[PDB]
Amino acid sequence: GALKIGFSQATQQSPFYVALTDAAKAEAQAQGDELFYADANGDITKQNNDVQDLITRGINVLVINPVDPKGVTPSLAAAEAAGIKVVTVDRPVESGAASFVGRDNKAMGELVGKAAVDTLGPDGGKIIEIQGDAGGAVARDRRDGFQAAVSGRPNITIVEGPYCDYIRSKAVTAMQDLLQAHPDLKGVYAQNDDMALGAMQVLAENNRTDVKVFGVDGLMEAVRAIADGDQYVATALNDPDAEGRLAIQTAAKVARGESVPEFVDAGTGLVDKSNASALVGQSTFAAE
Repeated sequence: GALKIGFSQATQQSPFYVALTDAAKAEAQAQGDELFYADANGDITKQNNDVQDLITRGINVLVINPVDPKGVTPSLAAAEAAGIKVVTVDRPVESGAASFVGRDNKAMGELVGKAAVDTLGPDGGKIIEIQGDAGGAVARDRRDGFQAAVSGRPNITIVEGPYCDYIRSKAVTAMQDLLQAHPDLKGVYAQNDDMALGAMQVLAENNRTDVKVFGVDGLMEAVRAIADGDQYVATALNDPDAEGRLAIQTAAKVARGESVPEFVDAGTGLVDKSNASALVGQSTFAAE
Protein backbone atom coordinates (compact mmCIF):
# COMPACT_ATOMS: atom_id res chain seq x y z
CA GLY A 1 0.00 0.00 0.00
CA ALA A 2 3.05 2.24 -0.57
CA LEU A 3 4.60 3.36 2.67
CA LYS A 4 6.90 6.24 3.33
CA ILE A 5 9.74 4.78 5.37
CA GLY A 6 12.24 7.08 6.99
CA PHE A 7 15.81 5.97 7.59
CA SER A 8 18.23 7.96 9.72
CA GLN A 9 21.60 6.28 9.44
CA ALA A 10 24.29 6.98 12.03
CA THR A 11 27.26 7.21 9.70
CA GLN A 12 28.70 6.05 6.43
CA GLN A 13 32.32 6.06 7.66
CA SER A 14 32.76 2.32 7.57
CA PRO A 15 31.66 -0.18 4.92
CA PHE A 16 29.10 -1.86 7.24
CA TYR A 17 26.95 1.25 7.29
CA VAL A 18 27.26 1.78 3.57
CA ALA A 19 26.09 -1.82 2.94
CA LEU A 20 23.32 -1.56 5.48
CA THR A 21 22.03 1.55 3.75
CA ASP A 22 22.17 -0.07 0.32
CA ALA A 23 20.37 -3.18 1.53
CA ALA A 24 17.72 -0.98 3.08
CA LYS A 25 17.18 1.02 -0.10
CA ALA A 26 16.81 -2.18 -2.14
CA GLU A 27 14.34 -3.79 0.26
CA ALA A 28 12.14 -0.71 0.34
CA GLN A 29 12.04 -0.68 -3.46
CA ALA A 30 11.42 -4.43 -3.63
CA GLN A 31 8.26 -4.24 -1.58
CA GLY A 32 7.31 -1.09 -3.52
CA ASP A 33 7.86 1.51 -0.84
CA GLU A 34 9.66 4.83 -0.62
CA LEU A 35 12.75 5.20 1.47
CA PHE A 36 13.50 8.67 2.75
CA TYR A 37 17.06 8.56 3.83
CA ALA A 38 19.56 10.75 5.70
CA ASP A 39 23.10 10.09 6.96
CA ALA A 40 24.06 11.78 10.26
CA ASN A 41 27.78 11.43 9.59
CA GLY A 42 28.43 10.53 13.26
CA ASP A 43 26.84 13.77 14.47
CA ILE A 44 24.00 13.83 17.08
CA THR A 45 22.71 17.22 16.22
CA LYS A 46 22.72 16.36 12.49
CA GLN A 47 20.75 13.25 13.24
CA ASN A 48 18.02 15.01 15.19
CA ASN A 49 17.83 17.71 12.55
CA ASP A 50 17.60 15.09 9.76
CA VAL A 51 14.78 13.29 11.65
CA GLN A 52 12.69 16.45 11.77
CA ASP A 53 13.32 16.87 8.05
CA LEU A 54 12.11 13.31 7.39
CA ILE A 55 9.11 13.77 9.59
CA THR A 56 8.20 16.85 7.53
CA ARG A 57 8.35 14.77 4.35
CA GLY A 58 5.61 12.61 5.88
CA ILE A 59 7.27 9.31 6.81
CA ASN A 60 4.85 6.67 8.14
CA VAL A 61 7.53 5.08 10.28
CA LEU A 62 11.09 5.91 11.32
CA VAL A 63 14.01 3.50 11.14
CA ILE A 64 17.02 4.79 13.02
CA ASN A 65 20.56 3.84 13.81
CA PRO A 66 21.18 6.03 16.89
CA VAL A 67 24.40 7.98 16.81
CA ASP A 68 24.05 8.08 20.58
CA PRO A 69 21.48 6.33 22.73
CA LYS A 70 20.59 9.39 24.89
CA GLY A 71 21.41 12.05 22.30
CA VAL A 72 18.56 10.80 20.10
CA THR A 73 15.88 11.29 22.72
CA PRO A 74 14.58 14.36 20.75
CA SER A 75 13.92 12.22 17.66
CA LEU A 76 11.96 9.70 19.67
CA ALA A 77 9.89 12.57 21.03
CA ALA A 78 9.49 14.05 17.57
CA ALA A 79 8.39 10.66 16.22
CA GLU A 80 5.69 10.16 18.85
CA ALA A 81 4.34 13.70 18.37
CA ALA A 82 4.07 12.83 14.68
CA GLY A 83 2.02 9.69 15.36
CA ILE A 84 4.67 7.31 14.08
CA LYS A 85 6.68 4.50 15.55
CA VAL A 86 10.38 3.92 15.69
CA VAL A 87 12.46 0.86 14.69
CA THR A 88 16.12 0.76 15.72
CA VAL A 89 18.61 -1.04 13.57
CA ASP A 90 22.11 -2.21 14.63
CA ARG A 91 22.34 0.09 17.67
CA PRO A 92 19.59 0.00 20.31
CA VAL A 93 18.08 2.78 22.37
CA GLU A 94 17.29 2.41 26.11
CA SER A 95 13.54 2.59 25.47
CA GLY A 96 10.95 4.07 23.10
CA ALA A 97 11.41 1.86 20.06
CA ALA A 98 8.70 -0.46 18.88
CA SER A 99 11.32 -2.94 17.78
CA PHE A 100 15.08 -3.42 17.62
CA VAL A 101 16.42 -5.12 14.54
CA GLY A 102 19.91 -6.27 15.49
CA ARG A 103 22.14 -9.10 16.74
CA ASP A 104 23.13 -10.50 20.09
CA ASN A 105 26.35 -8.57 20.44
CA LYS A 106 27.37 -10.20 23.71
CA ALA A 107 27.17 -13.66 22.14
CA MET A 108 29.24 -12.46 19.20
CA GLY A 109 31.90 -11.15 21.56
CA GLU A 110 31.81 -14.48 23.38
CA LEU A 111 32.14 -16.41 20.13
CA VAL A 112 35.22 -14.48 19.23
CA GLY A 113 36.68 -14.72 22.70
CA LYS A 114 36.39 -18.51 22.68
CA ALA A 115 38.31 -18.57 19.36
CA ALA A 116 40.99 -16.42 21.08
CA VAL A 117 41.21 -18.80 24.07
CA ASP A 118 41.56 -21.82 21.83
CA THR A 119 44.11 -20.23 19.51
CA LEU A 120 46.24 -18.61 22.19
CA GLY A 121 46.51 -22.02 23.82
CA PRO A 122 48.25 -22.71 27.16
CA ASP A 123 50.71 -19.77 26.87
CA GLY A 124 47.67 -17.52 26.87
CA GLY A 125 48.95 -13.95 26.62
CA LYS A 126 48.04 -10.24 26.72
CA ILE A 127 45.23 -9.14 24.33
CA ILE A 128 44.83 -5.49 23.24
CA GLU A 129 41.24 -4.47 22.69
CA ILE A 130 40.10 -1.72 20.35
CA GLN A 131 36.53 -0.66 20.79
CA GLY A 132 33.62 0.90 18.88
CA ASP A 133 31.13 3.52 20.13
CA ALA A 134 31.62 5.07 23.58
CA GLY A 135 28.49 4.95 25.70
CA GLY A 136 26.69 2.61 23.32
CA ALA A 137 25.53 -0.91 24.16
CA VAL A 138 26.92 -2.57 20.99
CA ALA A 139 30.48 -1.86 22.16
CA ARG A 140 29.72 -2.64 25.79
CA ASP A 141 28.31 -6.07 24.87
CA ARG A 142 31.10 -7.01 22.43
CA ARG A 143 33.53 -6.18 25.23
CA ASP A 144 31.67 -8.04 27.96
CA GLY A 145 31.05 -11.08 25.76
CA PHE A 146 34.73 -11.34 24.87
CA GLN A 147 35.62 -10.84 28.48
CA ALA A 148 33.17 -13.49 29.61
CA ALA A 149 35.02 -16.01 27.50
CA VAL A 150 38.44 -15.31 28.93
CA SER A 151 37.44 -14.74 32.55
CA GLY A 152 38.74 -17.20 35.13
CA ARG A 153 41.73 -17.67 32.81
CA PRO A 154 44.68 -15.92 34.49
CA ASN A 155 47.10 -16.73 31.65
CA ILE A 156 45.12 -14.22 29.61
CA THR A 157 44.91 -10.53 30.31
CA ILE A 158 43.10 -7.76 28.48
CA VAL A 159 44.18 -4.22 27.82
CA GLU A 160 41.07 -2.16 27.25
CA GLY A 161 41.88 0.30 24.52
CA PRO A 162 39.94 3.28 23.28
CA TYR A 163 36.74 3.83 21.43
CA CYS A 164 37.59 4.33 17.78
CA ASP A 165 34.03 4.40 16.43
CA TYR A 166 34.37 1.43 14.03
CA ILE A 167 36.70 3.50 11.88
CA ARG A 168 39.87 2.00 10.52
CA SER A 169 41.89 5.17 10.37
CA LYS A 170 41.25 5.83 14.04
CA ALA A 171 42.21 2.31 15.03
CA VAL A 172 45.49 2.71 13.19
CA THR A 173 46.25 5.67 15.39
CA ALA A 174 45.40 3.73 18.55
CA MET A 175 47.31 0.59 17.63
CA GLN A 176 50.55 2.55 17.35
CA ASP A 177 50.28 3.94 20.88
CA LEU A 178 49.25 0.60 22.25
CA LEU A 179 51.85 -1.50 20.38
CA GLN A 180 54.66 0.59 21.76
CA ALA A 181 53.23 0.44 25.28
CA HIS A 182 52.64 -3.32 25.23
CA PRO A 183 55.26 -5.02 23.08
CA ASP A 184 54.56 -8.31 24.92
CA LEU A 185 51.26 -8.45 23.14
CA LYS A 186 50.14 -11.81 21.73
CA GLY A 187 46.70 -10.75 20.41
CA VAL A 188 44.46 -7.92 19.23
CA TYR A 189 40.66 -7.92 19.46
CA ALA A 190 38.86 -5.13 17.60
CA GLN A 191 35.13 -4.72 17.80
CA ASN A 192 34.85 -4.69 14.09
CA ASP A 193 36.89 -6.06 11.15
CA ASP A 194 37.47 -2.64 9.64
CA MET A 195 39.33 -1.66 12.80
CA ALA A 196 40.96 -5.07 13.15
CA LEU A 197 42.53 -4.77 9.69
CA GLY A 198 43.86 -1.33 10.58
CA ALA A 199 45.50 -2.83 13.63
CA MET A 200 46.83 -5.58 11.43
CA GLN A 201 48.61 -3.17 9.03
CA VAL A 202 50.31 -1.50 12.01
CA LEU A 203 51.44 -4.89 13.28
CA ALA A 204 52.83 -5.82 9.89
CA GLU A 205 54.69 -2.50 9.52
CA ASN A 206 56.45 -3.43 12.80
CA ASN A 207 57.04 -7.12 11.91
CA ARG A 208 54.62 -8.50 14.44
CA THR A 209 52.64 -10.88 12.25
CA ASP A 210 53.00 -13.21 15.23
CA VAL A 211 50.19 -11.27 16.95
CA LYS A 212 46.79 -12.87 16.38
CA VAL A 213 43.91 -10.74 15.29
CA PHE A 214 40.25 -10.98 16.17
CA GLY A 215 37.34 -9.02 14.76
CA VAL A 216 33.58 -8.81 14.23
CA ASP A 217 31.50 -8.57 11.04
CA GLY A 218 32.64 -10.97 8.31
CA LEU A 219 34.10 -8.28 6.16
CA MET A 220 35.19 -10.17 3.08
CA GLU A 221 38.73 -8.79 3.35
CA ALA A 222 38.88 -10.22 6.87
CA VAL A 223 37.41 -13.51 5.78
CA ARG A 224 40.00 -13.81 3.05
CA ALA A 225 42.82 -13.17 5.50
CA ILE A 226 41.39 -15.78 7.86
CA ALA A 227 41.27 -18.26 5.02
CA ASP A 228 44.66 -17.48 3.50
CA GLY A 229 46.87 -16.65 6.48
CA ASP A 230 47.71 -17.40 10.09
CA GLN A 231 47.46 -14.00 11.75
CA TYR A 232 43.77 -13.14 11.42
CA VAL A 233 42.10 -15.89 13.37
CA ALA A 234 38.37 -15.37 13.71
CA THR A 235 35.44 -13.04 13.32
CA ALA A 236 31.69 -13.32 13.85
CA LEU A 237 29.06 -12.78 11.16
CA ASN A 238 27.18 -9.44 11.25
CA ASP A 239 25.66 -9.31 7.79
CA PRO A 240 24.41 -5.76 7.15
CA ASP A 241 22.62 -7.00 4.11
CA ALA A 242 20.29 -9.31 6.02
CA GLU A 243 19.92 -6.75 8.81
CA GLY A 244 18.88 -4.02 6.34
CA ARG A 245 16.17 -6.21 4.78
CA LEU A 246 14.82 -7.22 8.16
CA ALA A 247 14.77 -3.56 9.34
CA ILE A 248 12.68 -2.46 6.37
CA GLN A 249 10.35 -5.47 6.50
CA THR A 250 9.85 -4.84 10.21
CA ALA A 251 9.17 -1.13 9.70
CA ALA A 252 6.56 -1.90 7.04
CA LYS A 253 4.63 -3.99 9.57
CA VAL A 254 4.95 -1.35 12.22
CA ALA A 255 3.77 1.48 9.99
CA ARG A 256 0.64 -0.53 9.31
CA GLY A 257 -0.07 -1.11 13.00
CA GLU A 258 1.07 -4.77 13.06
CA SER A 259 2.60 -6.36 16.13
CA VAL A 260 6.28 -7.19 15.78
CA PRO A 261 8.62 -8.66 18.35
CA GLU A 262 10.61 -6.30 20.45
CA PHE A 263 13.94 -7.83 19.26
CA VAL A 264 14.39 -9.12 15.70
CA ASP A 265 17.65 -11.09 15.60
CA ALA A 266 19.35 -11.17 12.21
CA GLY A 267 21.60 -14.04 13.30
CA THR A 268 25.30 -14.62 13.66
CA GLY A 269 28.01 -17.28 13.72
CA LEU A 270 31.73 -17.87 14.15
CA VAL A 271 34.15 -17.47 11.25
CA ASP A 272 37.50 -19.17 11.55
CA LYS A 273 39.83 -21.32 9.47
CA SER A 274 37.59 -24.30 9.62
CA ASN A 275 34.89 -22.51 7.65
CA ALA A 276 36.20 -19.29 6.09
CA SER A 277 36.88 -20.98 2.81
CA ALA A 278 33.18 -21.56 2.28
CA LEU A 279 32.42 -17.85 2.86
CA VAL A 280 34.84 -16.28 0.42
CA GLY A 281 32.89 -14.43 -2.26
CA GLN A 282 32.61 -11.19 -4.22
CA SER A 283 30.43 -9.09 -1.92
CA THR A 284 31.74 -6.71 0.69
CA PHE A 285 30.47 -8.90 3.52
CA ALA A 286 30.12 -12.65 3.84
CA ALA A 287 26.75 -14.18 4.69
CA GLU A 288 25.12 -17.38 5.91
